[PDB]
Amino acid sequence: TDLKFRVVREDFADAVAWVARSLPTRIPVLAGVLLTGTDEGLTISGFDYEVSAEVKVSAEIASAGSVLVSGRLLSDITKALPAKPVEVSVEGTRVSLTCGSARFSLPTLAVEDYPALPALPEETGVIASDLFAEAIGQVAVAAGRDDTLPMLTGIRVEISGESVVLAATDRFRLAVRELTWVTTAGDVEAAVLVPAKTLAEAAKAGTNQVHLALGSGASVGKDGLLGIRSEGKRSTTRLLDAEFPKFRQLLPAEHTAVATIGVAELTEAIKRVALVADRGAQIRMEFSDDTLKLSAGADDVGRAEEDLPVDFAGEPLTIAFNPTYLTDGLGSLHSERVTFGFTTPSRPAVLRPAGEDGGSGPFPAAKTDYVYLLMPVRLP
Amino acid sequence: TDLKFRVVREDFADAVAWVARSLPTRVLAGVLLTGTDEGLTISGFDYEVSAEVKVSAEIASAGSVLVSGRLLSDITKALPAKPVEVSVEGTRVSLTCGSARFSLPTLAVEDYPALPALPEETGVIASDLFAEAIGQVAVAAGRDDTLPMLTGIRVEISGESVVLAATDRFRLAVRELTWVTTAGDVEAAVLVPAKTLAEAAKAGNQVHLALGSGASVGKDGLLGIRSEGKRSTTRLLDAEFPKFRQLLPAEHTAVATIGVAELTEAIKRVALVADRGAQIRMEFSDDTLKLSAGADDVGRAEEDLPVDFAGEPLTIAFNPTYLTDGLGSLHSERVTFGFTTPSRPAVLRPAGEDDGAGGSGPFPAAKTDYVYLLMPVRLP
Amino acid sequence: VPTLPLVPXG
Amino acid sequence: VPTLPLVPXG
Ligand code: NA
Repeated sequence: TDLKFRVVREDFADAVAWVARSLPTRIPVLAGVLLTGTDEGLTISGFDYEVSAEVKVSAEIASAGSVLVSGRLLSDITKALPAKPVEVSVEGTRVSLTCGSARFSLPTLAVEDYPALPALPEETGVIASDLFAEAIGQVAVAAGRDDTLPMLTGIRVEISGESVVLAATDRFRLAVRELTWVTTAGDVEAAVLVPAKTLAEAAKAGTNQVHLALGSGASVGKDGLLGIRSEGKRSTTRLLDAEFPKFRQLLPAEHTAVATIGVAELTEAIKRVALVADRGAQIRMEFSDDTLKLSAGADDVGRAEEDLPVDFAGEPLTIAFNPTYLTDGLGSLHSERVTFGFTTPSRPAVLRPAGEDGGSGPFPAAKTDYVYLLMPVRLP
Repeated sequence: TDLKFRVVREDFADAVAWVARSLPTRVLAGVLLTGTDEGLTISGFDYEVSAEVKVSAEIASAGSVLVSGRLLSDITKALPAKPVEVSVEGTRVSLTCGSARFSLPTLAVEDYPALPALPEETGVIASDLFAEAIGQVAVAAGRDDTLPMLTGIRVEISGESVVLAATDRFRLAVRELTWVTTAGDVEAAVLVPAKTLAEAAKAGNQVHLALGSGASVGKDGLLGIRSEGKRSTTRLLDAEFPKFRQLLPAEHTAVATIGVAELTEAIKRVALVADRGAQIRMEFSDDTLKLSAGADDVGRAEEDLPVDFAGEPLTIAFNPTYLTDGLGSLHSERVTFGFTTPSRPAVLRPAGEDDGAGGSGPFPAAKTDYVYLLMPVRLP
Repeated sequence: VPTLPLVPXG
Repeated sequence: VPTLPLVPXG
């Protein structure tokens, strides 16, 4: 039966855009978008064996059916349609799309090799969408981006009943975000690894609570799939089958020096001094008294140094960092102040968000939901 | 004697960014800071383009110094909202502004060419007019150095009348305007590098153009441009511009008038399916314009638009980008097209309030201050 | 893709 | 450019 429907332009264009996000760059049928008109409305879906996205939109179905059409072209067309209802009609091998005085005739793709969407696993728990986007955004910045070390390209998701912990690392920084969710099924104790680029994109797209589907019982993760369910939206992501490194042991129990300072002021001053850093390699940080002196430079390009007042306890310390790793971390705190936890110039520094608010030390590690652990670079 | 001055940071960064805008890609890298009686002079040069700006500055010690252009610009952009002290020592230049401190190496001033003197002033034009008219014709200039004569904007002066023209062999843009002559009526023509001039014009007081006076016009081989505190020069092209005037049709066998925004949006919509964006088809007949593009392998598109049309039905095709370039350079609510055959140039001009209708024609060409002449492509 | 009848130039 | 003391990983 030939599909035929009318739909509101904004509803259609949004949904198609959303699906076309997780659509592959280039088997050519996989970049197709599937339109199915049902008794309830229009389903718009895309799948590429790794990631699937399905959205349900209101529509006036004059004639039920389905059709596969090129995903990119459909997205481009729908973004540029005028302020008029959209009417879609399949007639033979063509799909016709009319909107006001505009008429598009597109070839239909072949279904005979178009794979059915995977079923989502059973529900595991529910997170408010704004929290989910923040946490995922925070840890994703530390994820590795090199497919030759696949374990690093995932976000580690560990579940302990009502507690969820997200972690990511690329060997130079480690991001760890703890949060609370409401479990839906039974109380659950498992860990899973999810492709970070995918998961960060889904979270960043937005939702208005997010239902995560990893399964339940002791069978959590057995489908090898992360399902994400939202109002009118369903998506799946293939889990990563790779052992994640043991990161928790890297979080120091105490520090020999700590430092507290405004995020915005530090970030601005870093960027300013780093302008003269050779190939953006390193920025130097000297802590002493109530002063932090940043410095950077190169032989043939020039030198820079800048002073900032700081809340600093412990013995004077000079430690160096990759400026970008550093501002990446600062930028992901989402707080006014940052607290640095140090030991030596050769050992990881702890960045935690501070709130509005002594002695010689050593200093107990603060308890926070979020931490960014940054490896220093060697001073020349 | 070593240069040392305090300067307002906004004024300084603005000046540097203007000079650095006209800076060579790869010793001429540096910009020249010079402290005088009146204040601080900032300049750059690359044998082709010169740019010099004067800014107020508490000079504390006279001198001058050559410092890296891109670096000085980046640093000055990043400075805090505090005054900037600059001081020269040895082969280093120091720059402090509040808490931040910079030390750049100086470059060898010995080999740095002096800025050429600007020619005698020829005329004066309002800034907004100058920016509009250059912007309007620059869109048609050639961008390929194998045909140097096409990479210029032709500037023909006859008394108070200035004609601007540019072409890339596919479209031709001509803009007439009137200015004030400062040294008696002159009759000459020069060819100025399009890209340079368009950048100068894109950068509100008044614009004084200097090419010399009397019969010595263009003899310096330089275009001087002066506004308050700003001086710049551009080497002229000694390439021979083709005769363009004879290309403007005296009459048309068909004329069409339509809204610019409505047509531009419909073109960009329809051309979404066009192969390589090679062409869009325009069918005029009766009271309707039908645009169409694409083929049945990727997809077809068409769209009808109400048009004010006179003459026999006509189907003509264009490069859609060349077409929207022309439409977007008209700056009027409506466009009037003047046609002859499908394989001869089409005139695009701002519609007047008379434009719209009836008659079989032929139709005499309108007198307008602006015209964009576009070569069609052949229909298949 | 003809050119404008520029002389010379086409 | 030392790495984090991840075990394994460095
Ligand atoms: Na005709």
